Amino acid sequence: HHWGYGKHNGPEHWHKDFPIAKGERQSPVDIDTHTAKYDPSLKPLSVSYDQATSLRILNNGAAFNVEFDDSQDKAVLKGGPLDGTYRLIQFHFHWGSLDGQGSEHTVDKKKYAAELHLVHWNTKYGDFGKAVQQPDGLAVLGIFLKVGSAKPGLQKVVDVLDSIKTKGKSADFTNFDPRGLLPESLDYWTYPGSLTHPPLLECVTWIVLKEPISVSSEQVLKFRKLNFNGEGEPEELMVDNWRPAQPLKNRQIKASFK
Ligand SMILES: [Zn+2]
Repeated sequence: HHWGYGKHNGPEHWHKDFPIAKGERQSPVDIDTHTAKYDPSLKPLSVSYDQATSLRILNNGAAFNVEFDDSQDKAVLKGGPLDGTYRLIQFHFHWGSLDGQGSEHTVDKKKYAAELHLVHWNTKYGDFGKAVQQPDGLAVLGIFLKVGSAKPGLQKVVDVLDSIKTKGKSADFTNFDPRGLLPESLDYWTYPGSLTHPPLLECVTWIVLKEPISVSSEQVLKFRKLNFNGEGEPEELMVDNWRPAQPLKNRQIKASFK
């Protein structure tokens, strides 16, 4: 049937419906810290989220998305390896059934408990739909989550998950500040890649932060209570919604730090 993260419709099956799954710039990838090249020409990232306007949180059957108003340059990302302004449209997470797995990207083969993806689109293309059809259409900021101390700024998200337990459910989610999810340092790695879930388009400039944020065992546990299924259908817990690392092929990972 349609794609998912199960035994019969998982990542290993995606190529049948989406041939690009075996493409030349697929994500995620393993970041080998010793092979990454320090690039002195990489500018610091510029994250301007002070005017961000969150609108809703939704369970789309693959994860839960926090959507923002992207009709104006309210929350933008620029600098780094980017040319132009990229507007934040939504953020979501990828997590595992156990604390030892869950992230999509890995660092020297190390897996994290979860991975946060803040998705931005290049304003020169007018809208998200047009942007995904361009090689420099999207900029995704990836942040690793490790289990340890609780992250205060994440609790607002955790507490509303009960309201969107099943696929298709959404809830008003206003005044959420994404700055509360950022680590102290903005040092990063960057490489050209793709969406990590269908349609797997190769339109993403990945920016993966080196510093993970810590979340409590209790906070991640609540993520694991969500359902892939819709209301009224057999319960399938939403866990392990991550794609395994793909071949780097002819690509180089650059680092903003040495
Ligand atoms: Zn993602």
